[PDB]
Amino acid sequence: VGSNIRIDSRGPEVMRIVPRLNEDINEEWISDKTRFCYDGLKRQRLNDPMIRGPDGRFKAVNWRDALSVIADIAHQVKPEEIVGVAGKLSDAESMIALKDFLNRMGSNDVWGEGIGVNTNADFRSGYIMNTSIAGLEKADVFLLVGTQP
Amino acid sequence: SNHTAKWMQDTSKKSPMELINEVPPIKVEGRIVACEGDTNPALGHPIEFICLDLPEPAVCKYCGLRYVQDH
Amino acid sequence: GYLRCLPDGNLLQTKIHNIGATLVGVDKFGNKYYEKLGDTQYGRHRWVEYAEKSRYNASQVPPEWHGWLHFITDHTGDELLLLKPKRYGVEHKENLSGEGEQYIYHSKGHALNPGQRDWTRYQPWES
Amino acid sequence: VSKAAEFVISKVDDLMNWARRGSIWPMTFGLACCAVEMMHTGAARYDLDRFGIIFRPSPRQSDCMIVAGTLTNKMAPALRKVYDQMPEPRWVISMGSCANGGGYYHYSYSVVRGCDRIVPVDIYVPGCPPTAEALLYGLLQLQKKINRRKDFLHWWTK
Amino acid sequence: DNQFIFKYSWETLPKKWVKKMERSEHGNRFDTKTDYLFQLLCFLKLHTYTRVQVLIDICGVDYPSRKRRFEVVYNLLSTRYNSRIRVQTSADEVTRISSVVSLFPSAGWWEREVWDMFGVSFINHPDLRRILTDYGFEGHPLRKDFPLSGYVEVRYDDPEKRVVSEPIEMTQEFRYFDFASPWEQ
Amino acid sequence: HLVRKGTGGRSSVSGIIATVFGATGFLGRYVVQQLAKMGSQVLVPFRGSEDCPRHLKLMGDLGQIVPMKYNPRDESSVKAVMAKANVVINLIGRDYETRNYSFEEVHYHMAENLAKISREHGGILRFIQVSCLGASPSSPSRMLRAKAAAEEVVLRELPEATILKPAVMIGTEDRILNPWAHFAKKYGFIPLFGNGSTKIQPVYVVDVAAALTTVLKDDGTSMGKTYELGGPEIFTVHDLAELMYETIREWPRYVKVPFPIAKALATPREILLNKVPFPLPTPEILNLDKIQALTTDTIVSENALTFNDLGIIPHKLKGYPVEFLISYRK
Amino acid sequence: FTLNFGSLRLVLEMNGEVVERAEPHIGLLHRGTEKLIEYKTYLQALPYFDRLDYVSTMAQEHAYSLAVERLLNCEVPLRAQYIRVLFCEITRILNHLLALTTHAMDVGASTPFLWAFEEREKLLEFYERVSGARMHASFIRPGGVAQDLPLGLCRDIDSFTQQFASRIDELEEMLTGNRIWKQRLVDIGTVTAQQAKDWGFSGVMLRGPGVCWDLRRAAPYDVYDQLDFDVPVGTRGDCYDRYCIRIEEMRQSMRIIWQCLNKIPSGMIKADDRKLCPPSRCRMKLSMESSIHHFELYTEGFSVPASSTYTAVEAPKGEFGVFLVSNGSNRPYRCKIRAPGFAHLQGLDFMSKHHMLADVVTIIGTQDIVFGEVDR
Amino acid sequence: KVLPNSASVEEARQRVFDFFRATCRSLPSVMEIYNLYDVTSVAQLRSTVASEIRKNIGVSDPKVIDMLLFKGMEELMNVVNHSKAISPFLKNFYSSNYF
Ligand SMILES: NC(=O)C1=CN([C@@H]2O[C@H](COP(=O)(O)OP(=O)(O)OC[C@H]3O[C@@H](n4cnc5c(N)ncnc54)[C@H](OP(=O)(O)O)[C@@H]3O)[C@@H](O)[C@H]2O)C=CC1
Ligand code: SF4
Ligand SMILES: [Zn+2]
Repeated sequence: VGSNIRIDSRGPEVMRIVPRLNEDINEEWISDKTRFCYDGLKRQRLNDPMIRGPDGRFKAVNWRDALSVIADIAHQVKPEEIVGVAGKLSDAESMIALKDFLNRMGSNDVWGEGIGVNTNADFRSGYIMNTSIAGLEKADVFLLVGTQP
Repeated sequence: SNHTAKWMQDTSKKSPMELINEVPPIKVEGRIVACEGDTNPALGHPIEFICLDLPEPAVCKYCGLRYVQDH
Repeated sequence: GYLRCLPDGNLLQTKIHNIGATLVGVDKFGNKYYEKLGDTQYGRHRWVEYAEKSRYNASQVPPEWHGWLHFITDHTGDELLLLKPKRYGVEHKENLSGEGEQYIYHSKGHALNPGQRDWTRYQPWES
Repeated sequence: VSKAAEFVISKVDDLMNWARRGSIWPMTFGLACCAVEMMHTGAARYDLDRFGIIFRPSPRQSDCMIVAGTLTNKMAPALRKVYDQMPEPRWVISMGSCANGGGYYHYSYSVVRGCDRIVPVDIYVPGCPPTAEALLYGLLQLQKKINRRKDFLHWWTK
Repeated sequence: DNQFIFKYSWETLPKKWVKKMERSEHGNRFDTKTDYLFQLLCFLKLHTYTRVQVLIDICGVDYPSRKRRFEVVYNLLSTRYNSRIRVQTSADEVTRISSVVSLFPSAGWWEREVWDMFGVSFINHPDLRRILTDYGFEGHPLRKDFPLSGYVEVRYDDPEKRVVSEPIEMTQEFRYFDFASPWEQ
Repeated sequence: HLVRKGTGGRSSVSGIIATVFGATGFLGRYVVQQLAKMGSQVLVPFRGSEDCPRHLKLMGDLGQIVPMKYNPRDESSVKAVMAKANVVINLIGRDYETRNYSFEEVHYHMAENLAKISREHGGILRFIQVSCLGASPSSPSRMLRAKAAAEEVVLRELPEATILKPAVMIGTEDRILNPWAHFAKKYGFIPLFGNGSTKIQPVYVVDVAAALTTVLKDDGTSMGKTYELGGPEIFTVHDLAELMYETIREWPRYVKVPFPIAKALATPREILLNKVPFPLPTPEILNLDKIQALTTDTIVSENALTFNDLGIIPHKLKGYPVEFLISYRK
Repeated sequence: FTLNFGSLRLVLEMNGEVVERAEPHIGLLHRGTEKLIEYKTYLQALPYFDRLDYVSTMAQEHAYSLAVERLLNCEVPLRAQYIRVLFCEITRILNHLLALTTHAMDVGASTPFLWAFEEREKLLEFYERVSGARMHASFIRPGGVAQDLPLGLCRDIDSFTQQFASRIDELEEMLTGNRIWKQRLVDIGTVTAQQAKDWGFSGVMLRGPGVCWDLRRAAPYDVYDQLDFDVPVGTRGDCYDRYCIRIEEMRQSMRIIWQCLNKIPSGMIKADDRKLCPPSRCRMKLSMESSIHHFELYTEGFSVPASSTYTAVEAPKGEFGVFLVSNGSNRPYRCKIRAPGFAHLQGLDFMSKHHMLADVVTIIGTQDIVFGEVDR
Repeated sequence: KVLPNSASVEEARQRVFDFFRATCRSLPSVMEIYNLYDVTSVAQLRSTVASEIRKNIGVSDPKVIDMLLFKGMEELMNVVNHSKAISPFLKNFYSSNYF
C-alpha cells in the first residue's frame, strides 16, 4: 500500500511508528504490522560483512575482502548460470543497480520476489491498481479474484 | 529481573520490586480507596482512586500497595 | 587526643573552644557534638570533635547530625536516628573519592567497573 | 628496600607532604561567577590564610591553579599559557560547573566543555556556585590528595 | 505611558521616511527605511521637544522568512521629557546601513556587536572588527540558521603544544524537546 | 574485528582498546595522543607517582584514558592491567641503568613477560613493540643488544607482533637535543665524541607516532614485520650539532674528546652504581652506553621496510621538529 | 608605545606614563547567553538572568519577570511586589558593598573588604534562607516569587539593618575623609552630563555628573512610588562623588528595606492564575486541573502573545534592560540584554584619557565592570 | 575605516585591487608571524591568494563583492594578529556509509 507513516525515534533507535494523513493512500489509519514492525529493527540485525569458512562458521571480514571474494567467484563462473534475486523490500535504486551489475557481468537472470516465470510485465495498466483508492471509493460493485485484502 | 538488573548491578541488597512484593496487601472495607503514598497527603503522590471489584489485589500504580476489598 | 594539638593547631582551636561547652551528643562513629550558648557569637555555638584526630574529614558527619551541625534543625541526631526509615537504607560512608578504585564510584560503562555493560541498543545476528 | 631505610624514607616523605600541604599557594583564575564565591571563601568567615592558602598573583610563584568560572574559547589559550608557567609541582582545582563540564553553557559556541580539555585538573568542586564551605572542602581534599605523595620513595625505588 | 513626544514627533517629523508607526503600551515603535535612519535620529536627537539624546541600545532580530531577514532596532531614551522610543529598519546580509556613531558615540560597540552576531555592516563606522566571539570566528552566531553549538570546538593538542580548533564532535547531543501545543493558536 | 562507531576525532569509538606500556615517556605522550585522537580507548599503565600520566588524561574523551597502577615485576598486576586490552603497545625502556633495573631486566625480561601475557590472553589482536634502530646482537652497546634480544624473543613467543625500530627521536621532550642545548647554554660549548664524524638518521617523534598508528591500521600486511624508521636524510653528529647551534643562534663550540677518554670518564658511574645503595644522578650526556652506541653508525640497512614501504614520508628536520629550541634563545 | 594587560584584557597607548588611549578586549567571557535563551523556555531562561551581572543577582530576575509580565499582562500580588522590592534592595546593598570594597582593594585599602564580606555573608544567608542557594537564587519568577518568606526573616533583616547602619557609618569613617583616598579619587575620570548622555551611562555613572534622573522615580515599576526614599546626585562627576553616591544609595536601600519590612502585607506570593503560575504541591496532588496545569507548565511554558518590548530596571550597576521579542510560542524568539557595563566600558576610553595606570584601574573600579553582563 | 557600498563594477574592481595590494604588503609580516620559511614560497603564497581571488569571479553583485572584501580584510587582520587508484567513490565506501 505504501501507507505514509511518521517514525518517532529518540537517538539511534526507532521508538514508535504512527500514521500520518494521506487521503490518496491511507486517510489516517495504519495496520498492526506497519505500526509495530519497528521492534524487529533491533533484533537479528546484520552489522558486519561475513564469509563462511571451510568449517561452516562465519568469520567477519572487511568490505574490501568481501567484495574481492565475491568478484573473484563471479568472474570464475560462466555468465549464463548467474542469477540475481531482489528481496521483498527493495528500493528502485538498489534494484536497478543489481540489474545493471548482473547485466554487465553477462547474466540476464535478474528477477524480483513474488514474480512468476511467465509474467507479462509490459503494461503498467496491466499490473497496477488503475482505479486507485479514490476510484475504489467511487466504485459500486467489486469482484475480488485471487486476493484476500 | 531483567529490568532490575538493567538499572542496578549491586545484586546483593534487596531490590524495590522484592520489597514491594513483600509488603502485604492492605485490606479495606469499602469498594473504593484513596491511595496517597504515606500518612501525609502533601508528602506522598497525587491521589489515586482504585476499584476493587476484581478478586485479585489491585496495584495502586503509585507506590503500589495492593489494596484488597474486605468481603 | 591532646598531643595532636601541637602539630595540628586546628584541634587546638577546637579544644580551646570546648572549655565552657556542653556535650549535647555523640554519634555511633565516635563524633562528639558540642553546643555552647551564652556569650558566644551566632556562627560558633555548635560544633563537632570527629574523634579521629589523625585524618578527620568534613564528610564524616552522618546525615542524622548534619542538619543540627549546619543549623538547619533544632533536632539533635538522636531524634533523627529514632526516625530513621526501615526496610531500606544504607550506612553513612565518607567521601573517599581517591582512596581506591575499588572504593570510588564507577559508571556502568567505565573500564574500571567490575562489570562493564555494552551500550548499542541493538542485538546482532550472532551466528 | 629494607625496613629501617623504608621507615626513614616514610618519615622524609611525611615531612615533604606536610610542608607542601601546609604551604599551598593557589592562584585564582577568576572568570564568570564562581570568583565572587571564591572571594567569599577568602573572606573573614571561611578564612583560607589559616590553612596556609594565600593567593599569589604571579603564576611563577603559585602552587595550584584554581579555575573558577566559565572557560571561553577566547580565553582557553590564555589559561593554558598561564598554566604552563607554573612550577612543576602543580595542581588544579576546577570550581563550579562551567569549569567542570561546561555547566549551564555546555551546548554553546565559544564555551570550553570543562577546563579538563585544556589543563589536567586534579580536583573538581561541584556546585553552581559551590558554597564557600564546599570550595574549602575541595581545598582540604587537595591537601589530602597531596598528603599521599611518596616522591622520595618513588625516587629511591627506580 | 508618556506618549507625548511620540505624537509630537509624528506631528512634526517629515512624513517621507515614516514607513510605519505603532502606538503600544509595550513601547512606541517607528519603522523606517535604512536610507533615512541617520537623518531621523539626527532630527530626534537635536530637536528641542523630542530630545532623545541618549541611545539605550541597538539590537538585531533574525527573520529567515522575510526577504530582508535582519531587523535592526534602536532603543532610545529622552531624559528631559522622560520617555522611551524605538526606531527600527530592515537589512539583509549584503547591504550596508548607515552608522550613527557620529550622533551617539556609544553606538560603536553595539554596532560592532550587531556585526558580530548577524553580519549587518555599517557604512561610517570608525572600525568594525569583531568584539564578542573568538578571534578568527567564521560565522555569525545569532543567525537562526547558525547551529546552537557552533561548528568548531577547541582542545589542547600536546604535540602542537597549543590549543587547537577542531570541528565539533560533541557527546550528548542537544535534545530538542517539542513542547508546542496544537491548541495554542 | 575492531568496529568504528563515529565520524572520528574526539568522542568517537574506533573499536580499539590499546594498553600502552611505557606511555609516560617521550614517545608515550605522542602515541597516546594519536590513539585518543583516533577515538580509541587508551589504558595507560603507570609505575610510580599518580601524577605521571596526568597530562595523558587531557588528550582523550571522558573515560577514554584510564590510568592503572601496577608493579612491573608483578605478573598478576600485569595481567590485571591487560585484562580489558584489545591491542598492546610496548615502549618500556630506559637509556641508563639503576641498582634495581639493568638493561637486560628493563628491556629483554619485560618484553618477554609482555609477550607471554599477550599470548596467554587470547583477546590481543595487535602487539606493537618499539626498539632502537641499531638493535643488533653484534652491536657494541649493551642496551642495543638487550633490545635486539627482546625483539627476537617477542617474535619467537608471539609471531603476530610488529616491531618498530625508530632511530634517535627529537622533539620537545627528547633526550639529545635538549641536553646539547642545555650544555651549550651553560658552558658555551658541547662535547663531540670521536670528532663527531659518525652518522645517524634522526626521526621526528610525531612522524614515529603516525607510523605506529598506520601500523595499527594496517589491513593485515604487517602482522610479523619489523619496520626501520629514520629521517629523510643522513645527519652526522657534527651536522646535527651545527643545526642545533643555528637554531639557537649561538656560536658553535666543540672540544671533540676522543673515545678512550670519554669511556674513561663515563666508566666510574657503573661501578659506583653497583656498589653504593643510594641512587646516582642520571647520565644526560656522559653515558657509557651512549658512547658504545656511538662507536658504530646507526642508519637504515636499505633492506628492511622503511617509511616509504609503510606509506608516510618522513619530515625534514629543519623548522618543524626543531621549533622547540627557540625557547632555549637569547 | 602599546602596553598590553591580560578576564580583563586592555591595551594602552602611553607617551610619558600618561594614558593617551585605552582599548578593552571583552569577548573573553562570551557564552552565547542570548542564543541559549532563544533555544530555551522562559522559566529555563530565568537562570541565565541569574548568571548575568552576578554581583547583583535578583535585579536581573526582576527585569526579566517585569518584561515577561509586560508581554503577558498578569497582575502580581502586593506581598510578592513588596518582597521583590525588599530583595532587590538587598541585592543593591550587596552590589554596592562589593563594588566599593573591590575598588578600595584596587586602590590599596585592603581591610574594609572583609568587613563588607561579613555583611555580604549575612545577606547571602538571607538569600539562602529565603531560597535555594546563596547566589544565583532563582527566587523571582514571572507573576510573583518562587516561595514565601520563612518565619523570622523579617526580624533577622531588621537586626541586620541596624548593625548595617553602624557598618556603613564605620566604612565611611575609614574611607571618606582619608587624604590618600581623596588623592586617589577626586578629579579622576570626570564625566560631563553631556558626555554621559552621549555614551549612554546609567545609574551612579550617570547621576555622578548630576543629570538628576533615576529609573525608580521616572518609571516606578514597584511599590517604589510609595517608599519616599532619596536619590543622591553628584555636583561634579568624578570617582569621589560616585563613591559618595554609592554610600548614600546604600543608606537609602536600608531605608527602603525598613519601609518594606514595616508595610509588607499578608496575602499570596504569586499570580492567582494557574495558567501562568504553577500551582502548589498540595493543589497539584489533590486537584485534577491543578495537576494538568502543573504538568503543562513544567513541560511546556506559558505562551506569551506575540509582541516585542523593552523593559528596563534600576539595577545597582545602572539601567539593566531586556528586549524581548516573541512569536506566540513557549520560547522567546529574541532576547537582547542591555547591561550597564557595556556602555561604561566604552566610556573607559575617554574617561581614562591623559590619566595614568593607577587612574585607569581606579576608573575601572568606579565603573564596576562585571564581565558576565558585558559579555551577555 | 569602512566605506559605503560600491555602486559600480569599476569601483568594486578598484577595491579588490586595493585589498590585493594590502595582502601583498602584509605578506612578509606573516613570514615572521608563522615561521614556515622552509616550504613557504612567498611567491606561491601570492599565487594562492591570486587563485582565491580568481575562483571568486562567479560573483557579480557589487554588494557581495564588498562583503567578501570586508571579510578578507578581517581575515588578513586575524592572520596578522596570529590566529590560525580505486576512484574517489570506493575510498569513501570503505571509510563510512555517510559520504
Ligand atoms: N633515545 C630515544 O629516544 C630512542 C628510543 N628508542 C626506543 O624506544 C623506547 C622508548 O623510548 P622513550 O619513550 O622515548 O623513552 P622513555 O624512557 O622516556 O620511556 C619509557 C617509559 O617507561 C618507563 N620506564 C622506564 N624504566 C622502566 C622500568 N624498569 N619499569 C617500568 N617502566 C619503566 C619510563 O618512566 P616511568 O617509570 O616514570 O613511566 C617511561 O614512562 C626506548 O626504550 C628504546 O628502546 C628508539 C630510538 C630512539
Ligand atoms: S558554575 Fe555556576 S556559579 Fe560557577 S561560573 Fe558557572 S554559572 Fe557561575
Ligand atoms: Zn499509591
